[PDB]
Amino acid sequence: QAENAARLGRQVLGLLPPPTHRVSLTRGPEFARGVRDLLSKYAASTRPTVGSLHEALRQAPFRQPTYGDFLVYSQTFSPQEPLGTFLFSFKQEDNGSSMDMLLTPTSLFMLSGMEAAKAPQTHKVAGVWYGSGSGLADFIPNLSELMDTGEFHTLLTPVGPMVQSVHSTFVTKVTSAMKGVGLARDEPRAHVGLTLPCDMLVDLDESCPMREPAGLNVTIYASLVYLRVNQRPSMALTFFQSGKGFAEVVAMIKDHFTDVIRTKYIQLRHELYINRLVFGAVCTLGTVPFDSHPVHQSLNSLPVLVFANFEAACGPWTVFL
Amino acid sequence: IAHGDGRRPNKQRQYIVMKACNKHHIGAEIELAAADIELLFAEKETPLD
Amino acid sequence: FTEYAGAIKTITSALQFGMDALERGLVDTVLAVKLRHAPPVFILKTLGD
Amino acid sequence: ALDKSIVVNLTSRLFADELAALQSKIGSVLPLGDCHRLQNIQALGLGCVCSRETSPDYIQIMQYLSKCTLAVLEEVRPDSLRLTRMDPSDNLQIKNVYAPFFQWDSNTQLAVLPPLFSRKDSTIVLESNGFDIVFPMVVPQQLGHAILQQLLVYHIYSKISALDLYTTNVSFMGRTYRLDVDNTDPRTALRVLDDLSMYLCILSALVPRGCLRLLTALVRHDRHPLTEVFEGVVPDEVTRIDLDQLSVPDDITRMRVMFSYLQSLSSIFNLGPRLHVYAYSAETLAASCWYSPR
Repeated sequence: QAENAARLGRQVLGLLPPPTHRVSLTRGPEFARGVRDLLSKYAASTRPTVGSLHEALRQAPFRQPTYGDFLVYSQTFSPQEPLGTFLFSFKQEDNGSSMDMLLTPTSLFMLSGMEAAKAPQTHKVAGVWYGSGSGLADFIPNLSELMDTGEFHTLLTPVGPMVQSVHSTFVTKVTSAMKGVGLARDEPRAHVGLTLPCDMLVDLDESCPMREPAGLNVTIYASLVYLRVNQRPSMALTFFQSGKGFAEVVAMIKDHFTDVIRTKYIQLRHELYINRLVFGAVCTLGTVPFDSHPVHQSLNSLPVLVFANFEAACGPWTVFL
Repeated sequence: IAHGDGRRPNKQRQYIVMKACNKHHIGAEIELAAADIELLFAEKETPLD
Repeated sequence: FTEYAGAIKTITSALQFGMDALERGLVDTVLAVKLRHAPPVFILKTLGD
Repeated sequence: ALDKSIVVNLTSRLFADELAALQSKIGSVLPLGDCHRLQNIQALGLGCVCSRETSPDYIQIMQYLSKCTLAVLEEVRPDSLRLTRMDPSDNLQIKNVYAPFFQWDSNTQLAVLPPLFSRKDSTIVLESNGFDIVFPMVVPQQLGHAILQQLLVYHIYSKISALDLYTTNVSFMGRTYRLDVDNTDPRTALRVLDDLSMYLCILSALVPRGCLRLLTALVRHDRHPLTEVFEGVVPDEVTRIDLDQLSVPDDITRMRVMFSYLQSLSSIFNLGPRLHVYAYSAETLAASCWYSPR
């Protein structure tokens, strides 16, 4: 039975942070032999083999993300998910000991209440994960007034993708990911990527070409737009995929939402409320490495993109207009 | 091939090709005369049979 | 064991691919050196006389 | 761990003329297009967007500069250029040979700008290969802003003309300089001005009334060192808006929106990728810094 305990002697002492490089001076120049991962040009031969390069593969960078542990009502977080969705932590007031509220982008489409033609795919899918929209509106009574003065983009803190979720009847545990690549729980040695519905994502770089430079980086941006439909305030969340840098995309997002700016601001020739002037916000959901192909999927149908090698790095909310 | 111009390198590439078996069916009829079958199974007991 | 030893086969066949995509680099560039210094017949022939 | 090295193949032996300028700038930052070891020379220059016969537009060139990766030279061999790479976030040596010289120190901040003073000085042409190479300029962040401040003002006052001492001169403590404007395409420098007309007239609608009444109490008698812009006379407009009575909870809703739109003016006055220098040697002209992400 100690052979099972001898396994934890191997794995725990094998998996540690690397210790500090500290060698006493009386030993001499032995410390230069203790520097291996800074060496990055390994010698090759006529016929190289793994036994020639098993030392070369042994140095690897130090990557460990920081997880988030959320305790959620089983009503808000729909019990079946594709295990890689994006999340949000909505926060109003600590009323309970530990109860937390989490919003998938299919769920935030239900609290929005926009027309069907803006997102013609997810409206059927998000209509069967939930009720008619009052199952989630009972928890936030201020959804009329949080849209008027425009405080809703100040109450969302972007979290990242899922990792694990153990589901019970009343209480659902959600294990999320921050800082980067979350380790997959059920499949060993796998990595959970970030999945978006194809309807919500709006690509930005698209050309005939009719040339743009390459890079290492492309940054997914979140967006959230205050608007009015049926003379009732409602929100609209879209995503962006671009590597243009922050100085361009703010001008590019204005060209996407041109009509939404125009149809709203016809109203304020009559009534000019300073609380109404706030329009939208843009966060930074973290970087994606270049030339990774987003792979289409199909779920139930619902087409869902996927991003391998996603890493998360949350940012502030800045008010664009 | 590794190039010296530089356009982008080319990673390792493989292919997995599916094949299958075509089956076939074959038939050819054999007629027998009902008069010829009838005299076969009875016992011969005369020099004519 | 057969997952381990089936993983050491992949990485060698990725790395035998590494050297033998560079031996094509010789046969490319040496042939590319010749063609930079190879004028055609009709230019060089009357200069031969 | 990670390696960083770009060695550039080149199809012709360089002359001793053009090698002497490249030997002069052995520590320098130039952007390039792709992320590989081997690379053609047609990506090394910044001049794929800024050529001679093409009229350059320095906003679009600066817009170009945030996309690309940045690289530092190591050696100049007479056939192959050899460079090292900059990735966020990595500490690295940087050495300023940049010709309109400014002085740095430890704990300073930087930025990368297109050449805005002397193109002929800061670009060398390669007659052997026929393709020219354009070097950007590294600037501390105060003058990194203050040159872009003047160039936005300039395209405002060239359109009204459809003289030069007020529009083309970037001011700084101790020195004045000349911007290089002979051929500028204003159309990418005017879309930035098109968004400035959006933000600035919204900020003229939600103006706090008490902070207008503060200047009516200030600039008439109370003269301060940094209020010499008004020269002692109130503008005619400010007397018109202050007819209403003051109340606190009007301005509480206003000043938060005044606050929230000045968050947006980061996005229109952005520089390139920034460089936070922690240690700078003086007599060696070397430095050390970590490259920031865009």
